[PDB]
Amino acid sequence: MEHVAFGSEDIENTLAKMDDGQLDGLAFGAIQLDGDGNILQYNAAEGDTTGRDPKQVIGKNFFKDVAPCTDSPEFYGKFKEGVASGNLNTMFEYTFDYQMTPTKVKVHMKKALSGDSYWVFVKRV
Ligand SMILES: *C(=O)/C=C/c1ccc(O)cc1
Repeated sequence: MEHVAFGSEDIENTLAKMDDGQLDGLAFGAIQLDGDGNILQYNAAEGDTTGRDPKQVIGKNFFKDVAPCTDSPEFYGKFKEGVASGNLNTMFEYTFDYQMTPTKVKVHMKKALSGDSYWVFVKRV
């Protein structure tokens, strides 16, 4: 396991340019999205939490097809506000319930250092 904590102040630096295998070593779920919500990276911890196959979701749109329960002001709305300003950094609890047992989580979305890239981190509560 990579020694990185959820919510760490410099998480975007420690995860900067991490390959898919390194991301698979985290204690929490980690998704990377482009500014439209298309999935660029998706780690093993997230797949174990949600049931999605980390290999199959790459290239799908998170808000339109994988996670319609997040297509709301409280998730997607906050995401796109932070994309537009270039300073996305919000941590909030949420329930994931599309074609799955409703699963309550803490979400941390934060701008990544790479261009047109935004992290969504997820742990259970
Ligand atoms: C609501 O539809 C949430 C779905 C979901 C959240 C997070 C994932 O990694 C996959 C699906």
